[PDB]
Amino acid sequence: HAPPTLWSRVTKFGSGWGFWVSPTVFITTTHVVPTEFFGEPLSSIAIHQAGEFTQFRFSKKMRPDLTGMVLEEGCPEGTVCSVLIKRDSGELLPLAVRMGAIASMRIQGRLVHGQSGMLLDLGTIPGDCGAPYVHKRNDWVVCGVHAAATKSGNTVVCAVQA
Ligand SMILES: *[C@@H](O)[C@@H]1CCC(=O)NCCCn2cc(nn2)C[C@H](NC(=O)OCc2ccccc2)C(=O)N[C@@H](CC(C)C)C(=O)N1
Repeated sequence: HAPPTLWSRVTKFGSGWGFWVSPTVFITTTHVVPTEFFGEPLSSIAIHQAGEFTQFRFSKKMRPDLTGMVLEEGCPEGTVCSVLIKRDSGELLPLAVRMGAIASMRIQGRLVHGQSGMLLDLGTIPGDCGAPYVHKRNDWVVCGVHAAATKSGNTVVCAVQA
């Protein structure tokens, strides 16, 4: 069960969402970033982007209220994560996912350093991109941000860091 403080890391961002990993670190899917971030000129931030995974490091502490959590490069295969989806209506929609393997993918012409998974009635929509994939290890670990799903809904992909 994900607690409110965890949910509160999920933040409306561009055409999708992002996740406050720590008071200074925000992660999201590259193709939702618009073309200032939370009232910071672009020169303020350490932006690292690769494979549809964007990470922002801010200068000032943007979410002092959070404890920093562990950002892993994906998760061990087979693992079950929760996808912490917020809808524009405010509904919280935690989706459980059995994580397949990490792999380079080409999805609608973009290179995704991603990890696939199977759902476990509900599925992802456009607008859900950037929502975090998480599991608890006395910790909560974030291993990905939502990037794609198949025309169906069975399989979803999250972009992972390198
Ligand atoms: C967030 O910006 C979206 C997430 C949309 C989602 O999760 N479900 C929407 C269901 C409708 N739908 C759109 C597509 N598929 N279904 C387009 C595309 N999917 C696809 O090409 O097949 C999946 C796949 C997986 C592995 C290998 C080949 C193909 C898709 O999801 N595109 C992304 C954007 C890309 C990554 C630039 C997308 O729409 N994300």
